[PDB]
Amino acid sequence: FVVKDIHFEGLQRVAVGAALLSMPVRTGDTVNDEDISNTIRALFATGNFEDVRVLRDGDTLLVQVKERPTIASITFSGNKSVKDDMLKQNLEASGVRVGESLDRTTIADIEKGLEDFYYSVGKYSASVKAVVTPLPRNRVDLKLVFQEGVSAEIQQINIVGNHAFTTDELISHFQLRDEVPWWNVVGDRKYQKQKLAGDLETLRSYYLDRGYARFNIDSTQVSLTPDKKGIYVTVNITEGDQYKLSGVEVSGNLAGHSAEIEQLTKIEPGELYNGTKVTKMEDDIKKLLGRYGYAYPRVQSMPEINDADKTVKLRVNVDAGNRFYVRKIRFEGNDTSKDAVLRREMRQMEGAWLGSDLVDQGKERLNRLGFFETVDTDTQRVPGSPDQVDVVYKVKERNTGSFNFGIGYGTESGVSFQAGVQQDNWLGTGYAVGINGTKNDYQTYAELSVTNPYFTVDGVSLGGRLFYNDFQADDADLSDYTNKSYGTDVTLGFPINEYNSLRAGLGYVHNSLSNMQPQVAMWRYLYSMGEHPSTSDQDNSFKTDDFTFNYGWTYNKLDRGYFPTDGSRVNLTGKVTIPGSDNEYYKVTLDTATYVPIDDDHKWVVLGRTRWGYGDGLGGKEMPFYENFYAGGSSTVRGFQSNTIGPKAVYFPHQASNYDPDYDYECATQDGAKDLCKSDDAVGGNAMAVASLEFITPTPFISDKYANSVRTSFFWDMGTVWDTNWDSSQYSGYPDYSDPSNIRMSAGIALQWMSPLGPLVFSYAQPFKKYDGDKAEQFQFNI
Amino acid sequence: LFNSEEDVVKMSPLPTVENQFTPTTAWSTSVGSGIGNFYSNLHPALADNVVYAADRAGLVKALNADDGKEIWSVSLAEKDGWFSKEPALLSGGVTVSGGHVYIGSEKAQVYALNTSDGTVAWQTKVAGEALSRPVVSDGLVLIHTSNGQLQALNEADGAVKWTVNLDMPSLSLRGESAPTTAFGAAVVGGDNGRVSAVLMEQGQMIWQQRISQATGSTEIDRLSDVDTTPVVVNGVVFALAYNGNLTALDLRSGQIMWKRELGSVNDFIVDGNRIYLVDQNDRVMALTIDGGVTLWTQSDLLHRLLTSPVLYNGNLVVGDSEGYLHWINVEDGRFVAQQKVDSSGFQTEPVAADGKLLIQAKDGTVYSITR
Amino acid sequence: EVPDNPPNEIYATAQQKLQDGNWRQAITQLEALDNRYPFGPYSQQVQLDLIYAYYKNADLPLAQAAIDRFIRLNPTHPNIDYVMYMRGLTNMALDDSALQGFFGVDRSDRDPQHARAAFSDFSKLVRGYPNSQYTTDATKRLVFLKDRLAKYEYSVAEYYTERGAWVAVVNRVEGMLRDYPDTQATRDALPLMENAYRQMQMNAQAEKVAKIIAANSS
Amino acid sequence: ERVVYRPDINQGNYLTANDVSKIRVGMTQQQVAYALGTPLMSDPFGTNTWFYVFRQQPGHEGVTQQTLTLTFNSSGVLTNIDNKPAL
Amino acid sequence: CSSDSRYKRQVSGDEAYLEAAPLAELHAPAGMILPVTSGDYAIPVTNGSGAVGKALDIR
Repeated sequence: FVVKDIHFEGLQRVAVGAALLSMPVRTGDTVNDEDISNTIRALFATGNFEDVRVLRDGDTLLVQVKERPTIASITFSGNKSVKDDMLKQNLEASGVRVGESLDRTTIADIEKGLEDFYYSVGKYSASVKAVVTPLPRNRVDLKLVFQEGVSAEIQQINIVGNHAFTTDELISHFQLRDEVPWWNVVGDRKYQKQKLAGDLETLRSYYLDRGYARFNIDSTQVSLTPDKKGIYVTVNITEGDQYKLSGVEVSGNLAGHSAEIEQLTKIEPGELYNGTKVTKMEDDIKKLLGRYGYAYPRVQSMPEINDADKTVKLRVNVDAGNRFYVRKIRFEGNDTSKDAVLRREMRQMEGAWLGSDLVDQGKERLNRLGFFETVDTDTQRVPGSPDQVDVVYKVKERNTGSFNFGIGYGTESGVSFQAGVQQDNWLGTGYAVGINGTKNDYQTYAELSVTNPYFTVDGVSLGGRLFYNDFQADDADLSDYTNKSYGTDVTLGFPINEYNSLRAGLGYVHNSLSNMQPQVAMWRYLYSMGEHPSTSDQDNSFKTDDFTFNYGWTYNKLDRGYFPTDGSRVNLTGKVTIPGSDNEYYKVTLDTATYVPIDDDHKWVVLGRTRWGYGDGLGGKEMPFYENFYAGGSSTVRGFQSNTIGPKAVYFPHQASNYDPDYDYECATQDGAKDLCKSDDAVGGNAMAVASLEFITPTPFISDKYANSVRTSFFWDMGTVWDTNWDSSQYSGYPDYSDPSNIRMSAGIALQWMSPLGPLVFSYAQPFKKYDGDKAEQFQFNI
Repeated sequence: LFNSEEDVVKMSPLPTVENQFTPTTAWSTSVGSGIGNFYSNLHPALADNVVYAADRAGLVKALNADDGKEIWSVSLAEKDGWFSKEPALLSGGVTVSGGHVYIGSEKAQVYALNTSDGTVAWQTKVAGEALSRPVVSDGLVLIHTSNGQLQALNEADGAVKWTVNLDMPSLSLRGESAPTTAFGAAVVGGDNGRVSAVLMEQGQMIWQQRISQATGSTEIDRLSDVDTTPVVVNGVVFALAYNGNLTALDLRSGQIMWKRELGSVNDFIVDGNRIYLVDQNDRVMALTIDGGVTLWTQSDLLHRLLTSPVLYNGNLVVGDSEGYLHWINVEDGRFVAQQKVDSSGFQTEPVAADGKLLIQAKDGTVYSITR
Repeated sequence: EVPDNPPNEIYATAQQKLQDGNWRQAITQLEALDNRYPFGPYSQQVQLDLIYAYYKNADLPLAQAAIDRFIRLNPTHPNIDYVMYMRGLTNMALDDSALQGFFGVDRSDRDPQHARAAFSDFSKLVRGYPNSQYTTDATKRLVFLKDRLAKYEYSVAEYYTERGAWVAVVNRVEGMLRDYPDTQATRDALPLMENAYRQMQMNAQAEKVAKIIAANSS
Repeated sequence: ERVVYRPDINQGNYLTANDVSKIRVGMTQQQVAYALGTPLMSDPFGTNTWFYVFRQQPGHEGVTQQTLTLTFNSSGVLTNIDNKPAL
Repeated sequence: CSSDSRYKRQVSGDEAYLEAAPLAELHAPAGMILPVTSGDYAIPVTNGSGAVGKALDIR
């Protein structure tokens, strides 16, 4: 037989000639019946032809084909929290995907491959059925029933052969404490075989430090409890005996640092063997040789375990590299900010021997940078010299955009709103933009704030802040305390060290007031102003163009730009007045941020946030009441309304405010509340002492897609604001705050939420100790 | 509301509540917290009408086989160890031979409690827990452990004769692979899916025969750990592989007479020429001894988590882990009686002993049944 | 968006929504073209259109993925010069594409990561197709791109001139001269190395660079 | 000026006194490079002038530097061990 | 929805890159010879026949 025409009955990925070429008998080649069967298998060797029926019209071949190709979709059903793409990936481990050859044989290969995966999920009561659903002209949907019944659970690890400790104290020193003996309380358990893999060396490292160099885990028998749930394990171990580290005999290339390498391995001979200390002491040598330039130091300890006295003998084999490994360095991930911004954030320079932590401190400086999401590098050895490593600092930059909002219910009332947005160095410009402002009837506030933090080479933080508060506090007119405040604030930072950086600035505080509030602490500073404005009336205006000089300095040794976990930061900032001011005063403050990790996983770190402030006149004046300090609200003592903690002024017995809202906006005025009302809100202390005691807390029930910058954060908030300029005959039958014995107290949790608009903090705090004129807002809403 | 937070699997519990020979109790005397949540081979035994029963919480009784009153009582709650406390926790069943209640523990001890008081007349350790009830013969206590070790402990005073590893399972699985003495040879299964007869008197391999699959690269039973423990009625070793796959094979060579490598067999007894066997459907089926020729089967038992089919009061008796005792017709699979005497599910087999039907569930410890 | 029609109807609606410019819909035709029906006679032109329509949807690495698809589908094609352009044309827009340019913020001191890769492809054009319609603009890419790649590592060579790492000046300045001793930045990094030796008391080696300034800055 | 508190900058690629004594005028580049490795600066311009040049900034007044050039010929054989300190 | 998608045929909007930047060359003096372009920096110069700008058809 010799074929004159091959009949092609449906191929759909293999071409007409490409099928024909896979036929060992081509059109014109002679047909053998063995070639026909060879046409069957070799078109079965197409990997796309489900069935191949090679016949012939005498010789003229009739190759009737069924087709495997494109699986046009794959459907999952019963695809529970074990994700269907992972169920697709064991299906991809079955060689199956969308747009693929469907051999309809690998159905159970998907299934039993997933059922074996379902075993290694953590379940065993979990099955799966794959369903073929045909789509146009060869195509198929792969529907997939997943019959997942229930999961397995680790119940109790029976560690037999334990002759040094007890099993339960190991389980305590794997994870556990007690459960209500009128003492501490613990949690729950589930199965995974890698937790089994982890605790067995937590078993061994519990042996490796207490002696026990011939501790060995002999065997392990997981109980197949016949339920597919009960995971008990019968583990055979053997402590061998206690062992001692009885001597260090370090040898090899100690690179001329032999005493130092011996000093890291200064041990007690006969001390119970701590193999965990030994490998540490190897790493002590490695960073020693690393900081000595030897980027690749071999250090090989060897405990010659002397069972005859139940000791070990530490041979160490050390071998360092060469010094000048940091030949040059590279910088990647600087597509948005330049190299020299990231390049100046380093302590490791090229043309040097390796300081092993100079790479790391600069990476910690890059961790202290804040224009990042990741800090990484590629410290790659350029081959060709033992003085040759490229450190390719590849990092991921900032996630930008942040918003803050307040509402005055505009366009359903008077057009009233609070704005505010932060650009977080938009596009890595080295221009951090955060701009806010608000327009109500009460105020029409304007503000500007941006800086190039490095605008000149010495770290010129080119920050000019602007403000124009067209603030009136309008009830109907300029009757209750207008203040049109306007001007600028240009401030500059300069690094005095690598973790110490100074600050200095100037303020132009031009205020335009009218009909000020008919009260003591308002007029008392204005009595210190050289004015004597009307006690019983809001008819009193004020124009101050204050020329003020600002200053400060910061400490910065604390980890991360957007989720730190360890270290300390001090942030000095204050102000003072100069000639040309319309008032002579100072105002000094400081902020601190010190992180003490109780958990060494740093899921629980002490975060102490406290605020201090003091200010008075420079002689013959006061610090203004509008610069007197406050607390409450979103402050370090939250659970309050805003401006609750502080001194409480007294309205003079007042008449119309040049317009009194009738039995509204009460200032001891003519309509209501008259005859020496007391200003119940915190009008301000010229001194301040407040604190907030926060903690890192992990979120063990939250999808950690975003928890890298999400910090649930408990607190116990407490403090005072008090005026050292406070009167006490003016405030005789009124709140006196001349002393900081006004220690408020609240407690609760802060909920920092990483949005694409930045971290969003929210609080609930119940104030359980308060002082005069405090107000309480437990449902505390912050940004 | 609160119901909507959980997830389930399926069984079909108690078809055919039957009382045609209406079952009652012979007595009920519950030992304590018995067979437990471990892979357990502890089961009640009834000897001398002095019911040497034990739990896993230490307590070993001798109840009396009329009312279950304590003829003696002890506790294997040892007061020290590497769990800081050592109860009974028995990886072997109750073997009473002589003045010795031999029980193998998950404390790795095979005791031998003196049947007059229950005091440990000897105890000797085995390699970890046992896959096996103590099999006491030839001066030996035959234990096949979870480490696969056919061990031989001196049944009179306690002394290891030969600890011989034969068939440890593929992934250290569990299931009974108890060393049965047949033709002088210890015949062991193995939850590697195999079976082997081995000269018991030193632990010398007569043959080893892989029958069929175990867990590991061919994922099989953890709903019911299949006893590969061979019931060797005569020189055809009758056994199962660990995937349930039944076999009948030579005792001196392991040459297969016939084998069901189709076996979903959970429990299995050779009832004459009719091998009565609990499948994974928890159906009882009478295959032949010269084939898998179904002489009869059962549909009245279906998804029950059964025990082994035993005989008592003229009916095929089988309890289940739903705690329902059943009295099957010894022929074609029909109930005659059915009994819930359990406060539990009967994990252990109905011990049709002393003219009674002794049982002990995990917390439904010792009841005893007549009809 | 993705149709399950016959592919030439999908191809008819493909070349519509390309010339309609419906790249949200045009790609979903061309994807339904070559993925569902991987036997298109236009599946080179579809994958030509895919590199096009991905780039026309500004899907730059997906144009590059369709490039590598077209590298895999048609490595025998007259429009791999297209590919070698659209490779770098991705890697032009893959490298620096921020909105920061209107306000006077540089992006060439920013990394030339894919501008290196664009220089590769626009050289791989003018190597692999030194003749094509795409080869002239790629030659127009390269001599311009070497100067963009000048100003990054010049800002590195100036950085060690800032650092006082004067060995690392010379390792960067000659590192520029090992990279591009034809850009104006290399003439002007040349005094930094001339400074660098001079600060390291290698005034003679510095005055060697002064004669190098006497030649190379000319 | 009068600064008292500053960041401080080192720059290695030096040679120790051991490193000078390992090598000699007449020794090859390689016999130098077996004990010292490469310098982090040489002369591409001119011959093999291997610059192990240390620098350091210890403060406002004064500077720390060890400039050492290892001038090898066209054959790479050492012709100068130019020890030169700061200033 | 304000999110849209449309872009037609051209080389990228840097038409400065149709102009191939004037490179101020560096000839080494004698005895002071420096290395040359290495790495990616290799320009087989062919502005021999070929389209720039919009004329470069991509399809």
